[PDB]
Amino acid sequence: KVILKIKRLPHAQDLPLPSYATPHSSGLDLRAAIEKPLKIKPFERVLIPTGLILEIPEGYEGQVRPRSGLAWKKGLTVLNAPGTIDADYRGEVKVILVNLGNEEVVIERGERIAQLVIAPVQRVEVVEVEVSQTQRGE
Amino acid sequence: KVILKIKRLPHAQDLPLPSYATPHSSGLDLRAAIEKPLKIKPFERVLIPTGLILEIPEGYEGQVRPRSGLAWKKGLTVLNAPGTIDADYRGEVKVILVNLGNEEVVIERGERIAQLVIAPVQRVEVVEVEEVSQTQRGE
Amino acid sequence: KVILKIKRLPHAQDLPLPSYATPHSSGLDLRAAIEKPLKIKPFERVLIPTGLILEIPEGYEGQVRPRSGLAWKKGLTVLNAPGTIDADYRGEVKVILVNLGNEEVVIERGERIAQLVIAPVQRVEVVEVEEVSQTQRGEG
Ligand SMILES: O=c1ccn([C@H]2C[C@H](O)[C@@H](COP(=O)(O)O)O2)c(=O)[nH]1
Ligand SMILES: O=c1ccn([C@H]2C[C@H](O)[C@@H](COP(=O)(O)O)O2)c(=O)[nH]1
Ligand SMILES: O=c1ccn([C@H]2C[C@H](O)[C@@H](COP(=O)(O)O)O2)c(=O)[nH]1
Ligand SMILES: [Mg+2]
Ligand SMILES: [Mg+2]
Repeated sequence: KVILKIKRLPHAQDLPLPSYATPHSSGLDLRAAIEKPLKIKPFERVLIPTGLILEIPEGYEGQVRPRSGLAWKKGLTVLNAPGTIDADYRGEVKVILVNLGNEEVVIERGERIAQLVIAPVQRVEVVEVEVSQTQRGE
Repeated sequence: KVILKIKRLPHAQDLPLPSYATPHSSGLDLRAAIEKPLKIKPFERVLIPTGLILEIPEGYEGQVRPRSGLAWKKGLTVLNAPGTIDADYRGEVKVILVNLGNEEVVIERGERIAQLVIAPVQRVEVVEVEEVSQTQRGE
Repeated sequence: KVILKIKRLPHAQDLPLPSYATPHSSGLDLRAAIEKPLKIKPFERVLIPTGLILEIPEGYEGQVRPRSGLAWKKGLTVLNAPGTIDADYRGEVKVILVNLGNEEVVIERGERIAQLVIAPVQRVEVVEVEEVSQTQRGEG
């Protein structure tokens, strides 16, 4: 099985480890490692720190995906979804939440704001050609 | 060879089954299983039912992705894209469309509003460490 | 061995070929093969040509993913992210940008606007059933 090393920064010690809700969940939940609650006005973005520093193994990546509950109930989503967490990233993972609703939103301390999904990547060799004909065409 | 079991709810029994458009398309067509045409004002979001209950096989997941056509022509996109459909999900798959254009948009009966891509997802074993490896890109 | 084949058009012959910024980078750089800068009005979308024509291997696909820096510093993103590039696509790949910030953005010619990630896609056979297996998650 693939192992995922996670190191909890000072502002993520009291919060629980990212875990799977169900034995067939696709991703681990990400929490807002914030001090005081955060107020997100409509139509602007906010950089929320998670307090996690991960070692994603070779051949795999991390994807910061939105939470379906926060998206429908409050109009909140991850701006750059799917956030590409490269396997060689050693800094603090951060989530860019943006409010596409027309009404104020508040994110509390330790609230699940996104989900990190670990998936295999295919690194391709790039060659320039001068392509095959298909039925889909252009 | 992998199979996908789909149960069509009564409001999706008349609509056609999800099918790959081309012999090498990546996703299935997701249709709005609604009776009346839906109007989405600018900056509005709607939860549209598909009438579909999926049996995504173990080791694979479902991703609700936006349509390139509706995105450019009208500004419609999936709010939680890529919408994660877990393998053990037995509920009715729903789609959250948001109108990020400047005009009102109408979603008609059984209209292609998203695409569902089946892709392999990797279950990992979470392990907490006190130090990570120093690496090229750094922070 | 996996191989991605790219045919470049005249308006994208001077840009560097899409490559990985780091040996462990997930996605290739996608650049705007345009002429003049782009007047990105807030809350407006645009269709940018890259000048690339790809031949993705069967069972694989390409994904247009937003850049993190452009999303935080200027509020730009790919509207249809992730942009599904089908394996049988033989046309020019285009990127749909959109401004979600409160300032106008200027897009330079050849500037990195998104990343292209190659990932394996699984073809599946749609067999309609009258019952799905019971799980612990249940009907969510
Ligand atoms: O939502 C996100 C997306 C990317 N990241 C990380 C993952 C990568 O190491 C960098 C991307 O830096 P770049 O200059 O865009 O290649 O940011 C993040 O922390 N949160
Ligand atoms: O756009 C979406 C995203 C998720 N779902 C389904 C698939 C997931 O297993 C359930 C539960 O979502 P959750 O991430 O646990 O809030 O919702 C959906 O029907 N449509
Ligand atoms: O962001 C994107 C998404 C799709 N495309 C292209 C490549 C895909 O094979 C086609 C899909 O177009 P469609 O008419 O939705 O099937 O569009 C693109 O150039 N940029
Ligand atoms: Mg098109
Ligand atoms: Mg950065």
